Amino acid sequence: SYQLNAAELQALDLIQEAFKGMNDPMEQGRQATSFLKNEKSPADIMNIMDVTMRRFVKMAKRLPAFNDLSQDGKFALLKGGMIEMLTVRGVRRFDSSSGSWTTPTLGESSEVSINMFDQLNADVRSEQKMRFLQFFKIFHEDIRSNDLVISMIMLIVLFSPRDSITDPEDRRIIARHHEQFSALLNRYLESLYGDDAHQLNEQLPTALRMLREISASSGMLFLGTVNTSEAEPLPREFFKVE
Amino acid sequence: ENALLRYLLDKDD
Ligand SMILES: C[C@H](CCC[C@H](C)C(=O)O)[C@H]1CC[C@H]2C3=CC[C@H]4CC(=O)CC[C@]4(C)[C@H]3CC[C@]12C
Repeated sequence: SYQLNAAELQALDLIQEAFKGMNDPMEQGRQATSFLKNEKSPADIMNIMDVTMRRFVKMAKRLPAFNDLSQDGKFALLKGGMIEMLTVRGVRRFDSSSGSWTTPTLGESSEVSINMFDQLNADVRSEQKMRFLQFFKIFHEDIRSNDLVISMIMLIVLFSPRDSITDPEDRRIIARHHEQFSALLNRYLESLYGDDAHQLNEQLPTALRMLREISASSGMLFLGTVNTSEAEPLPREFFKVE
Repeated sequence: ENALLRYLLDKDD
């Protein structure tokens, strides 16, 4: 009844396959050095975000649903959804007790403090710090730590309609997958928790609207805080520094 | 114009 069928189990396996690489170790370099640095600057935070952003691009290209889109459609989705996806990764990797984010391949010793916010754009940093903690707090402990749930939330975020997308076929594909991954997440949660999953399903829209709010208010967070020669270019396409 | 994002999206990984 609530147990997953073969088609649902297959959909989940495909998702897990696409995300292979997300939790891999970092090669020696600028980004890894920034993550291991005890005293991190805003540029170091940008260097760290670069790793996750690149990995999101790689994941998306491994998903058959994504490759049904035109190249412009793909671009529009990644551009529109990246900050929300990063925020969801943030929820997966955050610890309220230590007040910090960690990465799966490295001990909990290496981390990024929630207080990194305090070095960013003074006009908006305190509000963004509050928004992230507020968003984190809505999640049940065992839901935020579930890689499949997090992966599905990321995919629902990615496959969200954008007014930037005009192509009729792309728009159809995006809407279809938004509903597909939403339905799959609900079925997955029902398979684990039965009727208790109904309450979690009802919270999905709350999560999505809060994510959108975070994305819509984060764009100037790094303004005036970074020397471009010290920060990876990819995150600077999403967060204006000058 | 998000040139690097586009480049990464369109490359052969
Ligand atoms: C998930 C990540 C730490 C782990 C990185 C590592 C490479 C990995 O993905 O395993 C943290 C570090 C900095 C965090 C943010 C910076 C800007 C802020 C700006 C906001 O207001 C939303 C949250 C956001 C994007 C968080 C998300 C989680 C991040 C990327």
